[PDB]
Amino acid sequence: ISGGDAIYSSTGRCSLGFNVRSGSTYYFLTAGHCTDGATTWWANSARTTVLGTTSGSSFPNNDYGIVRYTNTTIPKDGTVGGQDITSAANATVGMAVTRRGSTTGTHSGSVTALNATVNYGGGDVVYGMIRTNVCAEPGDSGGPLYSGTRAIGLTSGGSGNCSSGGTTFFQPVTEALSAYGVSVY
Ligand SMILES: N[C@@H](Cc1ccc(O)cc1)C(=O)O
Ligand SMILES: [Cl-]
Ligand SMILES: [Cl-]
Ligand SMILES: [Cl-]
Ligand SMILES: [Cl-]
Repeated sequence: ISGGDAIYSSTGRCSLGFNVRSGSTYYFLTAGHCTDGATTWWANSARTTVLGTTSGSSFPNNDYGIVRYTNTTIPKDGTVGGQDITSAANATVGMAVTRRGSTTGTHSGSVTALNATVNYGGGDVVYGMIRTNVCAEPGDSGGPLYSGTRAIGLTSGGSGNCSSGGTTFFQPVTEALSAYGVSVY
């Protein structure tokens, strides 16, 4: 399993963001709105291949969370599909970026603003977000935003779709890495 692949909680489907670790303890990052209220995560819709257990969630304000792997045999590739990931970096305005998710696959675009605020309603306001003209659809949440070998963001939300076009906001991944003291590999 790698960044962008489907992940299933007790209630629905999101996307794996990045595989990360502290030492030989492996985890993955995803969206906080996906980890909120979740316990176990599975790799398949039939919920027979366990991945692991929710181990942190920050949503709203931020939108990141972390899952501790309990499945010792599944491959945990330090990649986003075929893209090798080696480090994390921060977005800049105008930067070419790529998202991968489990609903719509791989889509590219550009960063249009930094430090964006998104009000999802119901008190769920998030701050500090990377705004882009990349599209996304439900189920893509949590998936990676990257540029080359650099991990940049986690899919939070937005408007539109991949057929007609859209606007998507991403949580900076560096914040999540620092909050938990974990690293991409
Ligand atoms: N909110 C979706 C992600 C999303 C992104 C952009 C959109 O236009 C719509 C949905 C997730 O929880 O799975
Ligand atoms: Cl599904
Ligand atoms: Cl380490
Ligand atoms: Cl391993
Ligand atoms: Cl690179």
